[PDB]
Amino acid sequence: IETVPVKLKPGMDGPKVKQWPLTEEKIKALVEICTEMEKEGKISKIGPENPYNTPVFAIKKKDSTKWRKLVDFRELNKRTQDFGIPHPAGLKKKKSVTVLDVGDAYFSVPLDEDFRKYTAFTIPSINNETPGIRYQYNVLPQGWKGSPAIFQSSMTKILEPFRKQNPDIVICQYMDDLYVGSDLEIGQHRTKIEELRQHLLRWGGYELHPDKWTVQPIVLPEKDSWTVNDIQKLVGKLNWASQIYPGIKVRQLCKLLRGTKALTEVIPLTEEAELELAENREILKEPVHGVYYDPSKDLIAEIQKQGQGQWTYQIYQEPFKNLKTGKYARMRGAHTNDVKQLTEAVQKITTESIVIWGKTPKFKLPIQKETWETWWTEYWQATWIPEWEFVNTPPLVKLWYQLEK
Amino acid sequence: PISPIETVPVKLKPGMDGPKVKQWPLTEEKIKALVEICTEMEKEGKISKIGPENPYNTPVFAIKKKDSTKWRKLVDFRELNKRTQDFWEVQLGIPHPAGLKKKKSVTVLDVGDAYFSVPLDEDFRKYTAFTIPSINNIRYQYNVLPQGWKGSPAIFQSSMTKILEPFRKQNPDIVICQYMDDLYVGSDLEIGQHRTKIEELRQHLLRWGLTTPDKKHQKEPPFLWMGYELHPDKWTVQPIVLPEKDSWTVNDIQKLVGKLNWASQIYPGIKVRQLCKLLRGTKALTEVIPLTEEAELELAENREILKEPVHGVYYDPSKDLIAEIQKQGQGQWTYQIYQEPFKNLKTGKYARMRGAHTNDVKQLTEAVQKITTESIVIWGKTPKFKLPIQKETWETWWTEYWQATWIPEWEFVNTPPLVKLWYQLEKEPIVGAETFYVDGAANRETKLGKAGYVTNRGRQKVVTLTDTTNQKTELQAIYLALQDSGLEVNIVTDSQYALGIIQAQPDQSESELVNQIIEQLIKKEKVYLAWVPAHKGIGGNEQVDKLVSA
Ligand SMILES: Cc1ccnc2c1NC(=O)c1cccnc1N2C1CC1
Repeated sequence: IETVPVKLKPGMDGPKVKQWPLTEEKIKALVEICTEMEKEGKISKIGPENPYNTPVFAIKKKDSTKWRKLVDFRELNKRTQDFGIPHPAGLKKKKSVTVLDVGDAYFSVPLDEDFRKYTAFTIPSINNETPGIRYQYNVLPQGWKGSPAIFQSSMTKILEPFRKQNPDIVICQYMDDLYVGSDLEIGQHRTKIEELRQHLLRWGGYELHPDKWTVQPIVLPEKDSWTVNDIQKLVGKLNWASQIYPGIKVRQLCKLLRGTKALTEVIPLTEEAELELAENREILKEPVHGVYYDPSKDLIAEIQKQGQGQWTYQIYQEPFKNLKTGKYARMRGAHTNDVKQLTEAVQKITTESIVIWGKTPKFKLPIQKETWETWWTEYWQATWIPEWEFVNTPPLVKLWYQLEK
Repeated sequence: PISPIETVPVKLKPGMDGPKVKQWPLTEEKIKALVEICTEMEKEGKISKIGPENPYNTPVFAIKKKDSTKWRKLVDFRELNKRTQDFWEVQLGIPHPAGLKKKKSVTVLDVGDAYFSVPLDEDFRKYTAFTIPSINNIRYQYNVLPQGWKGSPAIFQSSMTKILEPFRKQNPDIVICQYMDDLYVGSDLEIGQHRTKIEELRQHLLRWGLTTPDKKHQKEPPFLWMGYELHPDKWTVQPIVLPEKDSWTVNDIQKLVGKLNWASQIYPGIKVRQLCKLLRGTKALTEVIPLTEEAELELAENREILKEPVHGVYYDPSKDLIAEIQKQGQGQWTYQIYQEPFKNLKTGKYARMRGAHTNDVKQLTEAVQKITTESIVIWGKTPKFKLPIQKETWETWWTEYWQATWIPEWEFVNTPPLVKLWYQLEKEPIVGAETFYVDGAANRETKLGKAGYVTNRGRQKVVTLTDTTNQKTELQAIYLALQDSGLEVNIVTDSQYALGIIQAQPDQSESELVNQIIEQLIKKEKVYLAWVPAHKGIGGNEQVDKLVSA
């Protein structure tokens, strides 16, 4: 077809990211996958006169024992000019949502000749016994931000009928996926979904539950009798927490803590301390007022490892003004390895951010870069790749959220 | 032998123009020569004369190559190279000996001056212009890849991969590996068969103007592979020669420690501690240094190690990969990867500069990881591990550590010393243990501090510190507490760094003081550490805390 010209934000130059080593197993899969798309004329071999590169790798979704090829266009998306695609607020509320992989669509559409160079990628060779194997895209690539863009038109068309005939159903598209939300009981939803697939096929468990993601309150322990320690632990938490709710007060409790007593020593509460506490439990019964999403600012996701397979997180834009927070328990089977648990976690959270703000959060990961670089891909299963940084969990922010109900 | 191959489009960096440097003046014999030589490749069609419509120029030189009292030429493309675009990767990393599968036989074809067999982009040719002056004050340009110009290797590599796609296809049971101007081909055919094919290949390159040295004049095993000696059924560590000498200069020692360090990889046992000591204070790279006797015995013991040559084996895909690790000292590990016991594929060692605060398990963890990576880079796969640590130990540590961590399928090997947890903080206060409320404060500007404690048993201490800092004070508070406590202790502190230790429970640190505490932690039977907000009323933080602030 006639191709739309895509360009780089002014001043920028193509991506020159190095390829990460790949296992034999997945290098094989990529070759197969590529020789094929080559024949199919989707991609073409390139020379060294081209100096750009983007990392590539392979993964397999659940219920799919067929390798799938994934590219890391983050860098390129960062450098690709913007254009404007609309996000609802309805699926946020839907009783259920279903995600759909429509990445395929793109491979029908051609990509502007001059932007192709920028899409160069490389299949490496085990032990470097051979030189790498350079390709470049000729059609819209999956995982690129321009693709859902350029394929906008056609897309809307293809859908309008299902749209118009079902305005009680929400459809949001975020890159390679399509989010479908309806309150219709499962029967109708599932069936109506499959009907939608067909609607698409025609042109060429698993369910989500939006609502139910309610932020949890911070519950405080209760004892029959308290010890010096217990209090100190409690007071420590409250003190820090006051940075969120400034109505929290700790003096009456801190008063009992005057005197050099043993940690195990038991202490009875003064009626004043009793109140101060009861008053605190109240304030904590609800999220801090005044926190409103700001579309113009980056969404941030912090994760703390809690051990025992547990993890806690908080999405926010300004420290202490969380938009959302939550707990996550390890998927059945990851009983021995952290990295697996974390990626799964990362994916679930990114998902919610999408559904909610239609935007991927920037992650702050409690793991050493090297560890993460070496194995995240092994367990990755989403077409998109969020942004991340590696950090050191302050001990306090951890004890706090451990207290979530 | 120019070739009939598609030239690769080449262009100058974003908005720059070709070279324009003056040509040096030359002797009668440095001009005579270059005239001859150039008239040579001129006739060979390699270079073509140019007129005045070319404003560029590169300085041509003339140096009589050693072991031939005949003259040779050299062109200086420094500038041109600065102006030429960049290419992708002329070397994605070197194939390591251990990543090769054995072969019944391996030839190597020097595709030598094939650099000049590949025609250069007609358009670009104009920037390659250079000048042959005359006695008292002749122009040319290249029509083929010039020796020493940025894109040659790259252009020549890809050129090569193309020209090889066909022959490779037909003969898949064959194996070519390329690198530079050296083409390595191996296989598992019978020598006569191998022989035939090599010749077959040869006449293939031979078809694209690509002249190759015949069987009568090519190289033969062993092959010196940068560091290794290569036989098709085994490789060797080409013995290293330590120059025995009279007087030593600083510089010499460095170079020596350099080669020694390189060696420690294959030869663990090698040491350089005392030898390194010889540099402390060194005023000049050439000042001579007296070799301490300790340095003698060491330098000596190292020659003995480097005596025994070391041969290894190749990769056999039909066998599993094993990686075994050993801890040689604190933050020092040795590892050997093999398929059949004692038949080593690769070995190495690591030194971990303690850094902020670590612990052996964490460090063990990082080793695995590093190994895992290079394994993949070589065998496109990762080894099963034999680790000097108990599953119990590992389990206790990781399920609790604050950071995400993991170790691929591994198995405990009882090869002492094992890595263990030197101490573990109590999860809750110890009943029937003294309780030390510690606190430390220091004047930031004057660096004057006090550290101290008071217990629930009525015991107390305090100490004045000169030339100290806050963190130190705080820590010190804690050190004292530990010193004066006994086997079971409870310690409350308002320190931010105490929070550190708690969450990490490090068994090594850069800070001597920390180490001090760590040593003391290890001595204790049961220790429980607690943190409380500073400057709040929390008694303890009010009494020992009150005694140390003014
Ligand atoms: C230096 C080098 C780099 C990569 N591969 C090889 C070689 N050279 C060899 O001599 C060699 C030795 C054993 C197995 N393959 C070998 N060859 C293979 C190509 C025939």
